[PDB]
Amino acid sequence: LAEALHVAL
Ligand SMILES: [Co+2]
Repeated sequence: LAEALHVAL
């Protein structure tokens, strides 16, 4: 979750 959102952003 954390990576997914950090890379989306
Ligand atoms: Co974080």
